[PDB]
Amino acid sequence: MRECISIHVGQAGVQIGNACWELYCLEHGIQPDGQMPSDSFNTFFSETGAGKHVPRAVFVDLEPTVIDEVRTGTYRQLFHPEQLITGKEDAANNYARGHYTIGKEIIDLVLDRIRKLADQCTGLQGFLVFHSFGGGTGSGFTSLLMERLSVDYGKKSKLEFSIYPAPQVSTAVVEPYNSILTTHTTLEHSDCAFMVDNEAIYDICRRNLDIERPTYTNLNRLIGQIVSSITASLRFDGALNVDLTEFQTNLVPYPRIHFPLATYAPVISAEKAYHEQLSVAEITNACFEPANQMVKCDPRHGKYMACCLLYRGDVVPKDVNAAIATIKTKRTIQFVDWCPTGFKVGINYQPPTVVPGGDLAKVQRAVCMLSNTTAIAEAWARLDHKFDLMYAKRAFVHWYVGEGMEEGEFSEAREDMAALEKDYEEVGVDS
Amino acid sequence: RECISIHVGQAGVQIGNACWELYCLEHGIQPDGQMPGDDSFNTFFSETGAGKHVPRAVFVDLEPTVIDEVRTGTYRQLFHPEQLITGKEDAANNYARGHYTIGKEIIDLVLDRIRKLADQCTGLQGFLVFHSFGGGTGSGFTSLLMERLSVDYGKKSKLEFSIYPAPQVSTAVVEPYNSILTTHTTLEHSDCAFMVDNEAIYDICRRNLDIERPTYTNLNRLIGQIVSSITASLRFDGALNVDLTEFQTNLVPYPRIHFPLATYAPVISAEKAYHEQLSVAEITNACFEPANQMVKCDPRHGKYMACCLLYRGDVVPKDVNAAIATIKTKRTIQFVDWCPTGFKVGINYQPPTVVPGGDLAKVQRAVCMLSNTTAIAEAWARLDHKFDLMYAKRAFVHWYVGEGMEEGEFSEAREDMAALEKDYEEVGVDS
Amino acid sequence: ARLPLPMHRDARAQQTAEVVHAHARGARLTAARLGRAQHQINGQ
Amino acid sequence: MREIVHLQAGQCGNQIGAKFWEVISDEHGIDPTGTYHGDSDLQLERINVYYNEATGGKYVPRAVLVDLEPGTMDSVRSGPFGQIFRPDNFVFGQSGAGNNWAKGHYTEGAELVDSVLDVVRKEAESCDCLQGFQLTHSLGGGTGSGMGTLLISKIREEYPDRIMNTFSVVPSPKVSDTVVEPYNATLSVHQLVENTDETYCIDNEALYDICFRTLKLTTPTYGDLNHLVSATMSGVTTCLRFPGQLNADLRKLAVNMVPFPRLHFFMPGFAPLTSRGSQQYRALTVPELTQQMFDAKNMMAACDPRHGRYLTVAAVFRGRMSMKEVDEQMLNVQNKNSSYFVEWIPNNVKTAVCDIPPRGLKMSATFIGNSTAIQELFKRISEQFTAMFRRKAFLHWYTGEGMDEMEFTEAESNMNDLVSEYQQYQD
Amino acid sequence: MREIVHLQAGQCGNQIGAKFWEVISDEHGIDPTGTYHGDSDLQLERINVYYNEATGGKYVPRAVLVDLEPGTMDSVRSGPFGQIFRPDNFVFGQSGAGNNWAKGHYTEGAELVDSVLDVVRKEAESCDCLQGFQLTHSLGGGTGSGMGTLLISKIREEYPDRIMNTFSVVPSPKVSDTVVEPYNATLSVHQLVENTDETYCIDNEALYDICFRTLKLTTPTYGDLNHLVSATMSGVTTCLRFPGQLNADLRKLAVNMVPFPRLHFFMPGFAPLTSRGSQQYRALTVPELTQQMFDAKNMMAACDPRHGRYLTVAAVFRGRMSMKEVDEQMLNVQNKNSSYFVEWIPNNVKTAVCDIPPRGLKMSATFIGNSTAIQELFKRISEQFTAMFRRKAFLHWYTGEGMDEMEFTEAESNMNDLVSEYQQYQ
Amino acid sequence: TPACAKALFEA
Amino acid sequence: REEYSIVHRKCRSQFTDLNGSKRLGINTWHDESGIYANSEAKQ
Repeated sequence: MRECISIHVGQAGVQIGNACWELYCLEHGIQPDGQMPSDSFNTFFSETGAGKHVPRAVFVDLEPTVIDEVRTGTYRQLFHPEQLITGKEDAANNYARGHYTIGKEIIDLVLDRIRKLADQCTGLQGFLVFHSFGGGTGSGFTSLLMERLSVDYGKKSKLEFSIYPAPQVSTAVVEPYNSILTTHTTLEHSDCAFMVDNEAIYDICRRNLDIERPTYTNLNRLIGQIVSSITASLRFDGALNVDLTEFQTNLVPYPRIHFPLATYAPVISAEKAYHEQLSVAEITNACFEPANQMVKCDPRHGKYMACCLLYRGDVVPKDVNAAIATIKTKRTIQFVDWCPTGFKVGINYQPPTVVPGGDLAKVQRAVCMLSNTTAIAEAWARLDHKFDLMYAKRAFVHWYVGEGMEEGEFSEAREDMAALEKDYEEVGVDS
Repeated sequence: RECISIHVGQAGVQIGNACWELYCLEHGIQPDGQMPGDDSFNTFFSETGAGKHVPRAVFVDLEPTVIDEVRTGTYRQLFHPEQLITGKEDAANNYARGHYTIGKEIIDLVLDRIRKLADQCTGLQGFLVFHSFGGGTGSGFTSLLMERLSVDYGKKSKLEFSIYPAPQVSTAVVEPYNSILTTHTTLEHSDCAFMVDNEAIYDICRRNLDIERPTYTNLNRLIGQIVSSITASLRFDGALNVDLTEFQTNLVPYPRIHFPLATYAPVISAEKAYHEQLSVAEITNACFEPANQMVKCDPRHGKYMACCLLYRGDVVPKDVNAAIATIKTKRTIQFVDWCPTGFKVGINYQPPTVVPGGDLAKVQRAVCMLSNTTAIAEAWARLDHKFDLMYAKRAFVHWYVGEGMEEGEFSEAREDMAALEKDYEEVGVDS
Repeated sequence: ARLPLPMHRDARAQQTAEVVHAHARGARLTAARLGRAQHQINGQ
Repeated sequence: MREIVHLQAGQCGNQIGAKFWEVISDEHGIDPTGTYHGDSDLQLERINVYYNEATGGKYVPRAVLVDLEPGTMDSVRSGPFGQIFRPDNFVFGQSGAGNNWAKGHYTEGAELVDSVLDVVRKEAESCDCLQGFQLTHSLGGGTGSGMGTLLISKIREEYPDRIMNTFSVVPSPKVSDTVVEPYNATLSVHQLVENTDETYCIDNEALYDICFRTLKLTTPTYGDLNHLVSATMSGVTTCLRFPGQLNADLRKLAVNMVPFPRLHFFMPGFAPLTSRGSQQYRALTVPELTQQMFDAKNMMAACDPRHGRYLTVAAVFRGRMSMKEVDEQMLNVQNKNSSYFVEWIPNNVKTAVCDIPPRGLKMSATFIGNSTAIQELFKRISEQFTAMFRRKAFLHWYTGEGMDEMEFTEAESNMNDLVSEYQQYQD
Repeated sequence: MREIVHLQAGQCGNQIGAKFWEVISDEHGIDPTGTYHGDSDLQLERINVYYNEATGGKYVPRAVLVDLEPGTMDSVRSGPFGQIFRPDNFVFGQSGAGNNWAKGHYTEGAELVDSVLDVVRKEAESCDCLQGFQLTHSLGGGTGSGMGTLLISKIREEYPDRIMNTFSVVPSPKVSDTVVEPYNATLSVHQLVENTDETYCIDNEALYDICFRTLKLTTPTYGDLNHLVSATMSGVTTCLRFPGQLNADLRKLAVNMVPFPRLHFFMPGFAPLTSRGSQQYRALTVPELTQQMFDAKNMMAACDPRHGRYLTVAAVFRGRMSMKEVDEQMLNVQNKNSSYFVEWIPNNVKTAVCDIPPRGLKMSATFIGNSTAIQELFKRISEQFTAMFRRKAFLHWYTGEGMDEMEFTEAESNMNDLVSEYQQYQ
Repeated sequence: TPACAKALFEA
Repeated sequence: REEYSIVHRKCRSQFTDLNGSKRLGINTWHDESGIYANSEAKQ
C-alpha cells in the first residue's frame, strides 16, 4: 500500500522509463509478458486476477516516433495500451508550443489516465516526474502538467528527477529560453527536485567504468540506480527505513530550497572489482567527492545544508556510524552553521541487482546520497549568462510570441530566478 | 605498520623493479601476487579477499616508455594498473619543464592516488622517496611533490635515498642545474636524505665481487639489499629493534644536517664467500674501510658525526659489542668530541636472501651503516665548482627562464647553499 | 608582516610553555613556604 | 497484588521491548507458545505482576504496543517470541510521524491517543492493586516522543497516585542519525518534568562503549544493545517478583532518590559483564560487583559523574549472598570519596538483596545513580537547539502543523531553569 | 598482609620482566600454564606477596608492563612464561620515542601516564595491606626513562608512605648503543633522586665481567644476563616469603641503610659464580660465599671501592645454616678494612638468614651496599654531557617539546652538587 | 597570589 | 640457496591493530592469548 505513480514526459522521459522499467522487472520476478513465474512489487506493479502485473506508469510524448518502439519492442505486453499517450506533431523546441498551443490537446487526456491510476492506490506516497529542461514537451507541457497537479491534488508529494541542460556540451540553440522559463514550475510546484546533466554522467562512464563511447543507454542505466535506491526502502525491508516523507522532512529546510544533489557510490567495473576492497567506509568516501558528483558543480565551494545517505546490502549500524565520524573530521568539507546534527541514515537489506548486458559489477554494498548545498548557485548563474547574452539582441523571441505568449514572461521569469540565486546566497552566510 | 614507497623517475621505475623482486622472494610471493596468516608483509603488501597482495607503491615517470616495459614484464599482474603514473611528454633534463609546466598535470593524480594508499594505513610510519637528481621528473616534479606533500600531511616521515651524480662520469651536462635547484628546495622539505654515486657502486661491483661488465640491474641488486635493511627490523623479530622514526632520531643533530652516507659490509663473491669466515668483526672493518664505501666521498678528510648499525643474521650481542670497542682503538677513525658514543644498534635475526641472477652467496652476517660525516662537504664544493664554471658565462640559462620561471631563482638557490656549506663547516671546529 | 609567517605555530607553543614552567615555579614556592609551615605545624 | 502495565512506543520502543519479554519469559520458564514448563514454584508464585492469565494454563503479557506505521509491527510479530502477545494490544496507525515531533504530538498522534486509552484502561482496571505503568521510547523519533509524551501528559491526570516510570533513549552526543533531532528532544523534556515519577537516561553511544571495550564482541547489534537495556529493566523490578532478605519496590527507590519533585533523571549500569576469554580470570566475589557498578565507564548514559556530585545512589543486588558483605562495601565507597557525594545527605546509598539470580549467572548486581552531572546533557541539547533556532532552519516543518514560535521560546526556558536548578544543589 | 606490585618499563623493562617472573615461578612452583605443582608447603604460605589469586587454583603476577611500542610487548606474550599474565596489564602506545627522553616525558608518554594510573590503582587497592612497589627500567630509552619517571613523579604524590624501589639500568662507559643516551639518563636522575627510596645500578659491563671471568660461557645472551640480575632481585625480597631466625624486609634493609633521603646508590653482587668444571670443586663453606662480595670481580655496577669507602653495607644469606658462622666471617675481614670503612658508623653490616635455599641449592649469599665510589659513576656520565652540550649537539630534537635551556642548565648543576654531596666522605 | 600571601601570614 | 624460513620472522601484532581484517574464520572476542604462529622459537 505504498504506491508511487510514475510519469514520463518527452523522448528523454520515455527512454529513461524504458531503463527503469526493465530494471524493476529483474529486481522482482516479472518477465516481459507480465507473468511472475512464482508484495514487494506492489509500490510499482499493480495486479489483475489472472496473475498479470501492470506498471503504474504513464508515458507521454507529442511525437509518435518515440513510443512506437515501446509498442513493438520486447515489453509491448507489459503496458496497458492506454498508458502510452502520443500526440501528432511535436512541440519542436518551443516552450510556447508545448505550454499554450500544442499542450492543451493532451492536457485533457493525460489528466484522466492519472485519475484511474490514482484511484487504484490506497496509500499513494507520491508521483515521480521524469523530464528534461531543454525540449519542447519536456519543458513546456511539464510546466502545464505541474500547474494542473497542484490544484487537482493539492498537498500531495511530487518529485522531479530532471535533466538540466549541460553548460557547454549541448544539442540546441533555443535551449536557454526553455530552461529559464521552466523555473517557476520547478519553484512553486515541486516538492523535491534533482538536476543531473549529461556531461557529468559522461565523466563517470569513461573514467569509473571502461565504456569509452557510451550511448544514452549507459546513461539511463545509472538513473535507474538512483531511483531504485531511493525507493527500495519502500519495497524491501530494512534495519532502518525512510519513506518519501521522511527524507524531505530531513533535507528541505525552507520551501524555496528544494534542490538536492544525487550520487551513487560504487560505480566500478568487473575488470577492476577484483582489486578494490569495497567496504562500507570505503564507498561513503566517494559520495562526497567532486569527481563522482552527478552535476558539474563542486560542493567544496559551498556549505552542506543537510545530507541523506541510503545504504544497501550487508551493512551494520556499527560500520555506518564509524565512517560518518571520519567524514565529520576532515576540514575539506564544511557543514553549515545551523546544521550540527547533520545527517540521515537508511539501512536496507536488499543488495542492488544486476542487469545483463549492463556495465557495473555485482556488489554487496552501495550508497545513494541526496545532499543539499549552497554550491548549486553556480549552475543556474552559468546559464544566466547564456540567456541574457542571447536575449540582449532579441533573437528567437518571434517564435515564442507568435505562439500565444506575451513577452513579459521573458523579463519576469528571468527575475523569478534572479531572486532565487540571491535567496540561496543568504541561507549560507554565517550568523 | 605501513611503509609506502613513492618512486619518482625512470630511475624510480628501474628501482621499482629490483626492490620489489627482492620483496617478492624475501616474502614468498608468486609473480601473480599470491603466496604458497603470516602478516610479516603488512608494511608493504596490502590484502584483498581472494588472497592477493598488491604493493603499496606508486611509480612516477614522465616518459611513457619506461613504464610500458613494467606493464608487459614478468610482474604484469602483480601491480594494480592505476599506481604507475606516466606523463605524455617527458621533461628532458630541465627543472621548470617538470617543475612548473609539465608536472602540473601529474600533480593532481598522484596527490589523489597517495590519499588512497595512505587511507588504508592505520599506522603509517613514513613514505619513502627514491629519485635521481638528473632528469626532469627526478628533479622538478620530485621537488614539486614534496612541497605539497608537506601541506597534505605536516609531520609525517619523508625519506630520501637519492642518486647524486658522480664526480667525473655523468649522463649529461645540465645535471648541475637540476642537482642544485633541488638541494636548495629539499632542505626544509626532507626528513632524512641519503646519497649514492653510481661510479662508487661501480668500484664495488667488479672489484669486490668477481663480475666485470655489469648493468644497472647488477647495481640495482645492491640498493635493494639496503632498502630492505632499514626496514629489516620492522618485518622480522629481533633481539633489539629499530623502526623508521628511531634511526633518524640518533642521526640528525640539526634539521638542515640530515644527510647520511655509508655502505653495506659483506660484498664478496661466491669464490671468496665459502672460503673465508665473515665474523661480526670481519664485516665492520669493511664498512669503515674507505675503499669499500658507497659514495665517492672519503671520510679520512671528515669527522664521523653520528652513526647507526644494522646487523642481520647469525650475530650475537657479544661480538657486536666487541668490535665496536676496537673501532675506538684505532686513530684512523676520528669521531668528533660533541658526539661521544655515536651508535645505534639494531640487531635483526632474519638472514638476508639471495636473488636469482644475483651475484653474492648466502652470508650469515652483515652491516649497513648510515654515518653522517663532514667529508660530505667535499661533495658540494665540487658542485659549486662546476655550476659557477658553467653559470659564469650564462650558459644554458635561456632554457629555464621562459619555462614559466624567473632568472632570480638561480641566484638565490646558489647563494643558499653557500651558507649551508658553512652549516657543514662550524660542526668541524671545537671550542 | 601583516601575513602569518610560513612557520611560527611552534613559537606559539614556546610562548605558552614559558608561562607553564613560569607560573609553575611561583606555585612551587607557595607550596614550599607552606611545606616549612606544615613541618613547623608538625613540630608544634 | 502489585501489577505493572507495560507501554512501549515507536520502532525504538518496540525493538527494545520485544527483547525484554524474551528476557522475562525465560526468567519465569515460559515457552514460545506461552505455556509454563519450569522446575520451581518461585517462578510461578509472583507471575501476576506482568502476565494476564489465559485459558489452558497459558500466560499473556500486560504490554501495549503503540506505533504510527505498520512495518515495525510485523518484525516484532515474526520474531521468536512474537506469538505470545494478544493481537488487540498491537496498535498502529497507517501514516508515519516522519521524524516530526509536531506531527505526532498535534496532528497524527492526537487521533491515535484516543484509541490507545481504551486499551490502557482495560489493562489497568483489571488489576487487583495497580503499582504503576512503564514506557520505553526514544527522544529522537516522532511517534516515540511526540505521541509518547502525549500519553504521559494524559494518563498522569487520570491516574495521579500511581507510578509512571520511563526508560528514555535520549539523543546521543556524538552519533546522530537525524538532523531534526534537537527540536524533538527539547520539546519533549519539558513534558517529562511535570508528569513523570522516575526517568532513566540511556544513550545508544554509551551502550556501544560497553559492547566493544568491555564485553568484547566482534559484531555488536541492536539485540546486543537491547539485551543491556532489558537486563537493567529486570533488575529494578525483581524484588516485586522474587523474595529477598531485604526488599525494594518501585516506590522505595523513588522515595529515597527523588528529594525534590523536579529531579528524576537517573543513570543505570550493570555489574557482571565479562568476556568469554576473560571469564576464567574474572567472576569472583561481591567486591567484584561493587567494583563494576560504580566504575565510570559502565554508565548507560554518556555523561560522567566525575564532573559533579551524586545526589543519591542506589543498588539492587541479585543472588543469595551475605547481608554483611553487601553492607560493608557501600560503607567502603561512601567514605573514601568526599566530593562525589552531596554534603547534606550523609547516607546516600540504598541497598536491596534479591535471592533468585539472573539466567545463567550465580550472582549479579544492578545500579541506579542520581547526579548533578546529568545537567550536562541539557546544556548540549540546548547548544544545538538555539544554534538551529537562531536562523530558523527547519521551522516550517513544525509551524505548519499547528504550532507557533513562542511554544519554542518557552520550551528552551523550561530547560534553561532545570539546568540552573541543578546548579544550585551544586553548592 | 604485605603485597608487592611490580613495574616493568620499556623494551629492556620487559625482557627483564620475563626472567624475573620465570625464576619466581620456579621459586614457587608455577608451570608455564600458571597453576601450582609444588613439592613442599612453604611454597604456598606467603606466595600472596606477589601473585593475585584467581579461580581454579591459578596465580597471576601483580605486574604492570609498560612500553610505548607494541612490537615487543607481544613478544612477551610470545615468551615461555607469557601465558601467565592477564592481558589488561600491558599499557601500549602507538609510536614511542626510541632513544629520546623528551617525547616520553612531555609529549608522547605524558598522556600514557594517565592510563597506567588507572591500572596501578586497581592493583593497589585490590591488595589488603600493600607493602610497596618496584621499578626496573632502562635509562637509555624513551619510554622507561621519559615516561617512566613521570610514573615515579606522579605515583609518589598519591601513595607517599609506601615503599618504592628501582633497579636502574644506567648506561655504561663502553657497552652503549645510543648517542643520545646522556640526555636520556642525566635528565632523569634528579627526577629519580628527589623521589625514590632505593636505587641500584645495573651496568652490562658488570654482567659481562661475571659470565666470562667467572662462569666461563661461550655465547651469553641477555637471557644469561637476566638471570644474574634477577638472582639478586629475589634476594632482596627473600624473607618476605620465607621465614628465618632473623628477618629482613626491603623496608628494614633501608632503615638501616638510608641515612639521608638522597643517599641511596648501591652496587650488588652474588655468591655462587662457579664454572661447570669448577662446580666440581665446591668446598661450599661460609668463607666461600662472603669473599666474592669483598672481591672486586663480582660487583654488578661498574664501580670500585678501591677509590672509595665501603660506607654502609648489607648482607642477606640463604640457607639453613649456623648463626655463629654468619656473624663470625663478617668480622674476620672487617678488621683489616682499615681505610675501607668510614669512622663514624661502627656497626655497618645488617644481616639476615633466609632458611629456604635458592632452587637447586643449599647455601649462597648476597650483598647490597652504599658507597662514595658511586659519585664517580655520575661524573663520567656528565663529563660526556659537558663534552656534548657545549656544542648544542642534538638540541633541535629537544627544544621542540617546549624544553628551555634552563632545564638543561639546572640538571647539570642539580646533579653536580649531589656528586659533591656524596664526595665529602673521601 | 595576594590571597596566598595572606594565608601564609595567617599560618 | 636458503628456504622460506619462519624461525626468526615475526607474526601478527596483538596490541597494535585490534580488528578482524587479519583473522580467518569467525571470531567473537579478541584473541588474547600467548599462542603465536611463531610459538616455536622456544623449541
